[PDB]
Amino acid sequence: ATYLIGDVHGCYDELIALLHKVEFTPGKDTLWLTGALVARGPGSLDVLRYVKSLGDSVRLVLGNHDLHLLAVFAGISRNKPKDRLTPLLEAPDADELLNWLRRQPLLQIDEEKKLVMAHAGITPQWDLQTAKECARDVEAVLSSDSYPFFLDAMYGDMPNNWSPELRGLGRLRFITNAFTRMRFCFPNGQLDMYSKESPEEAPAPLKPWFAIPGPVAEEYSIAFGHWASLEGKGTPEGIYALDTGCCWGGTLTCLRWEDKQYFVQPSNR
Ligand SMILES: [Mn+2]
Repeated sequence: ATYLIGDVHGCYDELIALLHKVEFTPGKDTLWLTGALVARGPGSLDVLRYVKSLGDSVRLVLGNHDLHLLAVFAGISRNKPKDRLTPLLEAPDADELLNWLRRQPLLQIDEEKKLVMAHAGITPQWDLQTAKECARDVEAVLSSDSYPFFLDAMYGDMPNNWSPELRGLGRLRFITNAFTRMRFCFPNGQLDMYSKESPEEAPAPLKPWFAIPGPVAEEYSIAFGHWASLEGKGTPEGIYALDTGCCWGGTLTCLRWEDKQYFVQPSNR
């Protein structure tokens, strides 16, 4: 069986309870995770240890909070108390865990399921080939010895319009924003980096990225997390918003792909 779970945010207890609910069995089952494994919840260390231990039985994409953790680990950004990352950062195996984390993909594709996963979704300005190339480019910088330099470069809100002519810092910043921070688009597909509200409570003319027809969403199902205020509702057919706010007191959601059956674990906070 194939299980997809939204943002875990250090909610180790809930993640394990949900996986026991569906009797998740590595070697028979595969787990997809939308990213943002760490921060805010209490058990980022346990979560990272477990997800890494799953090996090929898990397909992860990196989210914004995962990249922020890597920035903190590398001395690029300051640790925020509210993220509750200190046990993980102080762990004797922190090097092993984070060197594994930074090597994980930004994008997962299963052609037989016609299923695409990324943390924030797929911008309507990307076709599939472009999404693949951009994921590969950023993954190449994250997997390199020089990854702290990219992490430092990644911060910024412009450019917010994709073009194949984008080069350098702006290209990497846009790619990172599209994969890990995207929510709302302008009608022409341009990213808005500021509004984080639910679609109905958003100011015009902003629309959800998935409300603009894109070449990928026309051919593939897309699963994503990130957008907690969405509450996993309000999406079109073929779009799966899995982040239901576990660390914020909501729920952890798990979708079984074969029958599109949902399983929910209440938050413990
Ligand atoms: Mn999140």
